[PDB]
Amino acid sequence: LEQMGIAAKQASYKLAQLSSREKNRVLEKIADELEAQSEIILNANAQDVADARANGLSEAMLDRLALTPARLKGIADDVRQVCNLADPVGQVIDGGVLDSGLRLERRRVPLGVIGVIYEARPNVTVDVASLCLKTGNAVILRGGKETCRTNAATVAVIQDALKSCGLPAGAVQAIDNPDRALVSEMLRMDKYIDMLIPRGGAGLHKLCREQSTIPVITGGIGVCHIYVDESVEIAEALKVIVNAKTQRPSTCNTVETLLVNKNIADSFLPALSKQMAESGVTLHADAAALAQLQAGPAKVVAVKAEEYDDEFLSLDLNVKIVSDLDDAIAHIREHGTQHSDAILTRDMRNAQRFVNEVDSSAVYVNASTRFTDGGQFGLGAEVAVSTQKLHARGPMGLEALTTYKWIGIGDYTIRAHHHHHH
Amino acid sequence: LEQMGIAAKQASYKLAQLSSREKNRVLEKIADELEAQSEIILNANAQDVADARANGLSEAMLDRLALTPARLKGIADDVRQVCNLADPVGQVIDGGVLDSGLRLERRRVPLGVIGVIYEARPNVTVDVASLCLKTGNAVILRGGKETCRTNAATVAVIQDALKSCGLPAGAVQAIDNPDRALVSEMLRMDKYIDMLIPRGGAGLHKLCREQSTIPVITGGIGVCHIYVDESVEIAEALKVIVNAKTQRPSTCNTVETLLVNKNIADSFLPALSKQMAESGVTLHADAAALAQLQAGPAKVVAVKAEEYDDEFLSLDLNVKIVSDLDDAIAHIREHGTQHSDAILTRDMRNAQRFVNEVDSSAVYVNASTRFTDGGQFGLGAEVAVSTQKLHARGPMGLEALTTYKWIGIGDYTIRAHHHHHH
Amino acid sequence: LEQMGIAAKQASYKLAQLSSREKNRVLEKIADELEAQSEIILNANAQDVADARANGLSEAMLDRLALTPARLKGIADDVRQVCNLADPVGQVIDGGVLDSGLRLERRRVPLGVIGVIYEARPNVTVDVASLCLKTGNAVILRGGKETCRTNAATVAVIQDALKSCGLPAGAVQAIDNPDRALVSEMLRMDKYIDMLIPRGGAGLHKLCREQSTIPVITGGIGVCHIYVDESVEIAEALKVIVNAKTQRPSTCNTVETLLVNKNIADSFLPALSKQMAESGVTLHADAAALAQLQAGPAKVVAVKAEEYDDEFLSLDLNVKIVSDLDDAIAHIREHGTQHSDAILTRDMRNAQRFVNEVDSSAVYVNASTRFTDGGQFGLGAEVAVSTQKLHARGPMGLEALTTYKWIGIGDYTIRAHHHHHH
Amino acid sequence: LEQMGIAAKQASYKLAQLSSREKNRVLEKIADELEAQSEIILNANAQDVADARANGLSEAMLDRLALTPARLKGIADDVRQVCNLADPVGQVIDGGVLDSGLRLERRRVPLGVIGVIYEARPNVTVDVASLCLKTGNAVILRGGKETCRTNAATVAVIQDALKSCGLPAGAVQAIDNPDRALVSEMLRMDKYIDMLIPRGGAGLHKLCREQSTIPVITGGIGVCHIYVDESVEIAEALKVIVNAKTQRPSTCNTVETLLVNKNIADSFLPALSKQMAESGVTLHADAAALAQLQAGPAKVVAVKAEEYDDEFLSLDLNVKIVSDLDDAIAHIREHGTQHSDAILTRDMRNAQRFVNEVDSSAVYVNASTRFTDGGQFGLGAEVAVSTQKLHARGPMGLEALTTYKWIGIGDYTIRAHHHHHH
Ligand SMILES: NC(=O)c1ccc[n+]([C@@H]2O[C@H](COP(=O)([O-])OP(=O)(O)OC[C@H]3O[C@@H](n4cnc5c(N)ncnc54)[C@H](OP(=O)(O)O)[C@@H]3O)[C@@H](O)[C@H]2O)c1
Ligand SMILES: NC(=O)c1ccc[n+]([C@@H]2O[C@H](COP(=O)([O-])OP(=O)(O)OC[C@H]3O[C@@H](n4cnc5c(N)ncnc54)[C@H](OP(=O)(O)O)[C@@H]3O)[C@@H](O)[C@H]2O)c1
Ligand SMILES: NC(=O)c1ccc[n+]([C@@H]2O[C@H](COP(=O)([O-])OP(=O)(O)OC[C@H]3O[C@@H](n4cnc5c(N)ncnc54)[C@H](OP(=O)(O)O)[C@@H]3O)[C@@H](O)[C@H]2O)c1
Ligand SMILES: NC(=O)c1ccc[n+]([C@@H]2O[C@H](COP(=O)([O-])OP(=O)(O)OC[C@H]3O[C@@H](n4cnc5c(N)ncnc54)[C@H](OP(=O)(O)O)[C@@H]3O)[C@@H](O)[C@H]2O)c1
Repeated sequence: LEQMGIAAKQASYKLAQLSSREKNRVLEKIADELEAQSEIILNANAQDVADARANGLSEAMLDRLALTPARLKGIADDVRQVCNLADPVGQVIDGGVLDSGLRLERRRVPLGVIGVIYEARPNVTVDVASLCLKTGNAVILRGGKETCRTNAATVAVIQDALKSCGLPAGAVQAIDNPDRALVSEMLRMDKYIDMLIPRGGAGLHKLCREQSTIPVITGGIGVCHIYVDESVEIAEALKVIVNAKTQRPSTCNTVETLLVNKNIADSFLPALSKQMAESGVTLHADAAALAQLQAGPAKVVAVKAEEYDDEFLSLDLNVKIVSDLDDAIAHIREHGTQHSDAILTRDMRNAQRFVNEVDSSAVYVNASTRFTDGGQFGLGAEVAVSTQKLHARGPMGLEALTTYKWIGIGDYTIRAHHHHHH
Repeated sequence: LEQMGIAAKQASYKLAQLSSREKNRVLEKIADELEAQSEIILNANAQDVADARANGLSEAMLDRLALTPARLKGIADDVRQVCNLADPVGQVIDGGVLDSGLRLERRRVPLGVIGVIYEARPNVTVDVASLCLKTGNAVILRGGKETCRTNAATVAVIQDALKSCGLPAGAVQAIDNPDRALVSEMLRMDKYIDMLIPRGGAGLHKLCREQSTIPVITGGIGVCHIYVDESVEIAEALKVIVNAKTQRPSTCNTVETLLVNKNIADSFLPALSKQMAESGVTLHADAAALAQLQAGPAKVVAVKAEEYDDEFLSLDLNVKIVSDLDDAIAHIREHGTQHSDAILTRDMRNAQRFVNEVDSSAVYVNASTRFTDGGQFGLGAEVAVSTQKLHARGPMGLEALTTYKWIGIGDYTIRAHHHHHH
Repeated sequence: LEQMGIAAKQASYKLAQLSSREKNRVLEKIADELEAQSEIILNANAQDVADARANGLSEAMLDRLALTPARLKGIADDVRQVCNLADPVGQVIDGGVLDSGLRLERRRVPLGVIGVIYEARPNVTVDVASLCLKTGNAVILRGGKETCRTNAATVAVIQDALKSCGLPAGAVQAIDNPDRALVSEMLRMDKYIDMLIPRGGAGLHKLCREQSTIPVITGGIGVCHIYVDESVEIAEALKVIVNAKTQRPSTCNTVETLLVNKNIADSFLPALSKQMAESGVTLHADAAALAQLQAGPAKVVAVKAEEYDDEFLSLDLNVKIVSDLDDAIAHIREHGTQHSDAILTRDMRNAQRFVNEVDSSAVYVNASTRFTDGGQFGLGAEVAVSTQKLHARGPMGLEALTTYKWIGIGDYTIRAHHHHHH
Repeated sequence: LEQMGIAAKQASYKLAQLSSREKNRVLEKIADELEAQSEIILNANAQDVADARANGLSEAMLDRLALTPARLKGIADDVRQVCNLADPVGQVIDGGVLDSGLRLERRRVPLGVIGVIYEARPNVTVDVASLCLKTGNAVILRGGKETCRTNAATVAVIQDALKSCGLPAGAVQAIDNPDRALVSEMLRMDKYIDMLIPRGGAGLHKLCREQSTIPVITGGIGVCHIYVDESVEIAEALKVIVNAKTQRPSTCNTVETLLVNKNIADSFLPALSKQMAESGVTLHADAAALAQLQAGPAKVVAVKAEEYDDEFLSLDLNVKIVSDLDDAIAHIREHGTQHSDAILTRDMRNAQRFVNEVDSSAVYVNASTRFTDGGQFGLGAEVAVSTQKLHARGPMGLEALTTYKWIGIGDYTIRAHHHHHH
């Protein structure tokens, strides 16, 4: 896999100097070719989905894997949107004049070579390739075996467009072998890859962090908690909860726990059960709320200790009764994965305290937790949602793949031994 | 060492909720006590220098270890300057209104618990503690054995000033034992330390990166190249080179390799030798420049292949003759540590090309390479000079120790299933 | 007065090129000399206050005119705080690379010659001179006839410091004649003064705007309205109102009208009357609130139609009963002078609506209207509060006195006849 | 005209609260309808151009008045580019937490009502209307006699789209009376119009600045000077000058004076004459430079003392021999209108000095003065080029029509009488 690193590193230097016009031309050709060859991508995706059904995969899993003509048009529109954004490379962050006469400034520069290991999803390949081309980084892709056909078809189109536009062929490359030894080999190619983006569950992150010598920005799993305060409107809160849970349960920003204040549990729980029975979602309630939720039409079962720390990725929910805001904050800190947390309330003080005392990557007040997306946050698209602290956090835009560089200009200036200041 | 992380984590939560008033009060008390206890630090540092000098330590190492009273006043002034900087915690990076009606914004928040492993220098302890206190991070310190007395004396005052203000004791703590097993133990405390800052040579960085489970911002070694173009003024270039080399040769942002254009070598080299003979710097010259430098009064010897990738940390310099700008750029890319690089020229095109094609953390045009400092760059102080590309780069200041958080406010807003855009 | 403008214009060109070190030296010397010569300023101010009191000046007016050693130390501290701020001249606002290869950026530059006509206050002279020196603008001062001795002494001190530091003597100059013919003469010197800052009442603003040929940033009069919602805590709202009204009633950011919701008035008014009787403030209640406030210990009188549109500048307040939030917003739009408006409430929706729908220079939620100050808002000091919409708004700091300038660099770039875009 | 202001003021309040979705819908519908009704606009423009030639209009003026189908497609593309820009309304400029505990921030808000008095050009109406709709301001338009038909046709389409989208009909309105009494009447409507943007020559600006009570952002006239240094490449400088002069000489950002260094004059003038004769531009040379230019094929005539202070708006140029850089800077300051100035040189020191010492809306180094455009500078479109210093400067984009507003939120915070600081 050494030649992979050689090809990526050599292509990165050429890419870093390309003007925005060439990158925009490549992106526009990519979108046009994507829309042109819909019949082959759709056929390959449908065949792969049918093959996946033969292995008894979950319905939500197939829905994530499935690609419709509407989804193809949506990803083409996202490519055009990222083409329409301003190029972050070359932008000036800040500047000034020092007391010694030196003109200082910071300019954004491309990262270099980016290696991404991502889950079985077709659109993520296109999104990553488009973002890396627009920013000016050489990317190396490696996805799950489930999306082998769609990825093999889309990378061919991307490479053909790259050849057509005259850009070096090593800019965007992928690995087709589903072997996991190649992943371990890639994890050790530190001299080529500058930063690695793994998207997956706990096992992939454990294996990567165990045998990594490259900077890693973990996508991380998501356990999103929603806290219902004592003073809140039942009708509005139920709609927000339904939107956060039912719509696309297979994602990561879906709510997994529902912390309910003990003062409002008298009337909120019976209405929640009635709504959830229509929604058809099993409630893994706590012992305290078991008595209240037993009479509800929605089916309810006792919760286990380990159930709080993992995602259901289906129509399931955890119901816990807390004493006050401090208890909910402590529980969120203890069991949360720092992905997304929202509070539904009518009190200003409680909202401010929750915003201040919660360290999740995104905090919402009277809003759904499904807003944690690259497109929803105003950015063109996202490669992953960062749950770590270094470099980017939350959704990743064009800025997340760029670093700055100090530039100084002077008239043969020399640093003085004694730096006086006022 | 588990209690170390427990105390640091417990103190970080309380620290992140403080206001600028208490932090500024503690910083001002720190500066006042530093100026009010000059004799203790002075005598401890003098005793440590006397003990270390008896072990054959290099003169520049003693100069780095020495603490002139003027230097103590300088570090007190730097602390007071930090006290005068605007608090970066709570600042809003950007914001806006989304299409769905959500009000979005990003706010700076403290990183958490910061572990540092620095070289034997007395002022770094004070600078790191002051910056971490101002930002709001709990810091764990571990320095070299050469600075045991001075570091103990300083940390005593720093810990004592915490009690006088009511802040928790676990805010600033250090490890006194120079045992290297404790360093390996700290490297594995991932659940408490959020980010590690190692400052040192190649061996320490290799050891850390080999057994690191914590995000690491490497200080990195410094090999700084200075390029001399065909069209340049000899008198000013000589002064710039002398300022870059002679002044404090024991630092890291000191030029180590001199790249001289072949067209200007015949006139530049004889003057360079005459100027450098006064400074006493031994010129490790290439074979091509050996003939020109032999006649010069300055001491000149042949250079070895491995000598190009190490810091002399003394009054030494490497002289190499290159063909044109492309050769110098290739050599800088091949043998550079991406720390600092400067070009001396009178051609606009060459200057722009050098700024564009060089990926060092700092690039200067007609200026010294000694400007890569926290104080010089406009920041209050620096913890280290980052050479990597993730998170911060170049000098690291108040902003480099803070991360951001998305906050969204709505009125029971729910994400639409299909999102149109224009 | 032509020589006045000639000297100011000549001094501005030299000032714009000065470095931050020289400006900081001048500011530090000014502060040191101001502290050294405290007795002369104190004696002159005391004599002027005694002379003014012989003319039956108001107690609040005298307090505004009066200066104490604590106030002198405060203005010295504000001068030093200005000296400690970063120089805004030469800073880069934003930059980038265009599609045609042109490197574009914006750099802050000084405005030029600034003329200011201000009320009889002693500290405004010092603040204006310090800000103009720090930014790099030549200033012309013309104060009220009341503050003659103090302004003359301060101007003499500042001119002596300017002479000592070697800066041109035309940088800071003032007109001592209280004749208003010269004021009309100054309004027509368009070829020298670049921007005018009048501070005063309606008469001065009308006179200036009637005969102005120079850009004007009107200070404007201040009619600040406070709205009390139906759901609010009485104890906290009463303290906020007391702080907003009683403390320094002679300013401009003091509440003059109290809009009370009709649903809460029955309980709010009796407590407000009890508090205001202790505060000793006459209530100019409306007809609707007259019945409720008649039984209150606080003195209450009927209000007049014209009383809503002017400042009392004393211990007086207007009480009006409104139906709902829309009525209060309409009244604020009709009678407000767009200076400062605050709402006290416990409802999130009402707070957001009030923030969105009120076009004032500053809007507060559950806070006093006395925060509209340069020092409070995080800036060093303020020259005036701008109630207009052009250029700066609200408090005017260092960045309010600076303009930007586009700078482009290219390699003999030429604009293409047809500009394609993507 | 009172109903005009009444309708504009009523529409402004409703427009300020509109979300970006509705504004984008209106802009997209406007662009689509402009594309659909190309034939009517083309016919009206052709008829107006033919009628203008009956009055002997200048060829450059005719070209400016002429609207080819390609120009119509271009303005539709500019509208669609505006529709793709981020909405500046609601954006946060900066923020933070104060010492007293108040969360401050600044949010952009629409200016209000904007009155535009522009020249005879058909594409300006579309751009002004699109920008005012995108920002959220109500606009009042007043063109010239030569564009009485095309502007009416465009306004009909814009009003039809406004009616279709359901927005208030008073948002965009115009006056179709060439009577100049109405202009003077509009200049005095201070209670409705918040800011006026006049575009024209000296007479219109004198008339507006003589009788007006509204803030004015003057477009001004353009006298762009180009300085040729001693050391410069002849061919590249000649190409840059040809691009700046020949291409569209009817604009404002076109060079009208050539400042040539005396040292390079002998080797530069004959080549300039040879190129200039091919260009066909007449050279209004100075007496000193007349001897060299009297032999070249290009037509040369003596220059008068008043031609230096006005635009030729045709194929004419001024040639003057300066002593050095200081003389050129003095001449530029004396006779320049602060619109655009460029320097062609190969010396870094001279370039930096020229950038620092020259005050203009835009300064270029080795570039063309034809880049001073809204589209070229990265903005979607421009309403005018501001040569003044208040509010915006240079090209005026989307953010130029917006102002900010301080917002503060606290928990019943009250200002303290004594404000401590560190
Ligand atoms: N934080 C984010 O931004 C984000 C985004 C998307 C998804 N997610 C998370 O993704 C999870 C579900 O993903 P999924 O359905 O694709 O299942 P998964 O098991 O999390 O997927 C793991 C991914 O890595 C590969 N992989 C798995 N085990 C591996 C190993 N031992 N060595 C190397 N590679 C390995 C998988 O392909 P192979 O099995 O063929 O090797 C797949 O590409 C959820 O927990 C969700 O929260 C997070
Ligand atoms: N990039 C930057 O910002 C920056 C800043 C300052 C200095 N530097 C670099 O510092 C270098 C010189 O530093 P120095 O004179 O102090 O020598 P050094 O050998 O680089 O210092 C290593 C530091 O780590 C410790 N250390 C050494 N070996 C270790 C090991 N195996 N395991 C754990 N800890 C270990 C040392 O104390 P013990 O030996 O007692 O363990 C000392 O504190 C230069 O190369 C310079 O460029 C870089
Ligand atoms: N918006 C702000 O930032 C701000 C700041 C401070 C004060 N203010 C306002 O200041 C007002 C009170 O100021 P004040 O007590 O000094 O009374 P004032 O009558 O408003 O003061 C007018 C100022 O201009 C001068 N002046 C008055 N009439 C003039 C005329 N016809 N032609 C030329 N100059 C004239 C005055 O000195 P002479 O009378 O000797 O000419 C004085 O300097 C309040 O309404 C307050 O809101 C506003
Ligand atoms: N700085 C900029 O951004 C900018 C942009 C475009 C153009 N310009 C300048 O525009 C000038 C040429 O413009 P132009 O060819 O249209 O000629 P002009 O005479 O400058 O045009 C004056 C404009 O105002 C009107 N006007 C003229 N005299 C007036 C008066 N006494 N009262 C009221 N309105 C009056 C004209 O229409 P009526 O004559 O029918 O009244 C026309 O709309 C050049 O100097 C150029 O530099 C500057």
